[PDB]
Amino acid sequence: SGIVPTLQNIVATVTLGCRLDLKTVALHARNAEYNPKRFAAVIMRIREPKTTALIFASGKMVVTGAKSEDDSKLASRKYARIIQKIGFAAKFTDFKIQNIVGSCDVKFPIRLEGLAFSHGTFSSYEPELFPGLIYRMVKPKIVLLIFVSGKIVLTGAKQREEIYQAFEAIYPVLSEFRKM
DNA sequence: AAAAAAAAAAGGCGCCTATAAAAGGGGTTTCAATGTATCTATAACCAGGCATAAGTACTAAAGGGGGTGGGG
Repeated sequence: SGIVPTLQNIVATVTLGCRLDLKTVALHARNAEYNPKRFAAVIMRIREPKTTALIFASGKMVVTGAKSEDDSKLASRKYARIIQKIGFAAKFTDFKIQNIVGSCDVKFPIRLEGLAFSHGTFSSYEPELFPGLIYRMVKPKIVLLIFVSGKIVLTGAKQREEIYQAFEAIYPVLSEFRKM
């Protein structure tokens, strides 16, 4: 294909192994918002790497927004370090990436309804609901959002390799339905 | 002809849909079986009204004997 999808977002979970007083975290950490009435967790953001963590009373958290596996682990470590610095027996445990999202640009337009009619068992296209075509790939198990513009969204991957393999697999069919 | 107010219309801003994966708590809202006062059909209750059977007293009858008084 000659193109390599760009990783745009990585979601990871981390068990800090120790109960937390969310009310206290929200009070001593900067850039933290806590509104239990709507979500039972403290939302905290940091600038390097630019990410957002969801911290729970159970001591477990979700780190989002990271653009690489390293930034994800690194950011996760900083959040844990803050929880500690606040006064908890937090530890960096069970780090695990749960989802990777990537995007592409094949540069050419795509006749989506032709692609949907051709691959009916994998794609759901109804512009009324959503402008992009939803392609549910089997191997690897990656969901793609194909747009008329040639823009491609790939998600559902746990290894960055799946995004790459998903894109290579779809390129031929994308090319086949190129508007030209 | 002119100024004036009222109206429709535009452009811009913001947020929504479908995509994605994954760690603990507390909220309101709807629905479960199990019961008072009142309902239903039943069962059972009194007093009042008409017909049949049992007991009543009543009048009803006929049959005779005995004793006393009067007459011959």
